[PDB]
Amino acid sequence: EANLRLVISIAKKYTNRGLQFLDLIQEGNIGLMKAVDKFEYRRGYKFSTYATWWIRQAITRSIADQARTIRIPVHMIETINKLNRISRQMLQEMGREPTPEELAERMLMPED
Amino acid sequence: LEAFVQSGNKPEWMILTVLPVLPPDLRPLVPLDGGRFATSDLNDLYRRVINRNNRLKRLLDLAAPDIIVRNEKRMLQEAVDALLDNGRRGRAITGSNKRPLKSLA
Amino acid sequence: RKITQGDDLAPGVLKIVKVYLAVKRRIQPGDKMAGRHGNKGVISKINPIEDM
Repeated sequence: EANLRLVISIAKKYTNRGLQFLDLIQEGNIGLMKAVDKFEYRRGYKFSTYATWWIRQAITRSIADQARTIRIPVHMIETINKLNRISRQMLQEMGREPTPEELAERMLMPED
Repeated sequence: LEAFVQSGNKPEWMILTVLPVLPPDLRPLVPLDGGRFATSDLNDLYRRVINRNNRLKRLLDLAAPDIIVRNEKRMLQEAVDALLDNGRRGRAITGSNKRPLKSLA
Repeated sequence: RKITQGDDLAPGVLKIVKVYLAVKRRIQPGDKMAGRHGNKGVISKINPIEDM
């Protein structure tokens, strides 16, 4: 209850058309349960930082592989999104259309 | 009430506790050759309902703050009634090409 | 190398192929004709030069 607002200010970032303007807040409100259970204030650190790690990634996963058509081990989910993040160079440095042939040097790896 | 007596109806059926689910072949779930899937509308509306209801369950299963339960009840009814007749509940459920999703109605 | 150019075809497609057709859609009945002054209608028989 004391943290229900911090769940909005983190979650609402990700609700940006992502799947809906709403639902990620309520999944953050369940990530907050694991956070409240493992709240090691006995290290010294603050619940702001706790939320910035754990509750943020509960908010991320709430529509990463949850609510999709498809779901995989998570390294192989967000790696598809590493490529979309890298494409921000491609679309302006090769800079007319995207080319997997450029992505091969930007990943140092074979396409297949 | 006279029509209920003469036909076999019961008033509990106004306020249900179970959503029946549209058989997949009426919303025909299959893959496509282009590595894409038949994920359309009468499938995705049930994803949103399943997710909201699976939160409402977990919140009761853990006995959470009743705020989060009250909001998820309201969000569940919103998603059930939009799955039934999308738009009519003064709002519609949509996807990235702006459009509403096709309802059961 | 605008011909030997390639393009990605999205994940799910390695290659695409085309053919183009010069369709010689001849004079026939049921096809439609007109003149400039708003006369518009179907070709309703082909008549021998003397059937006229």
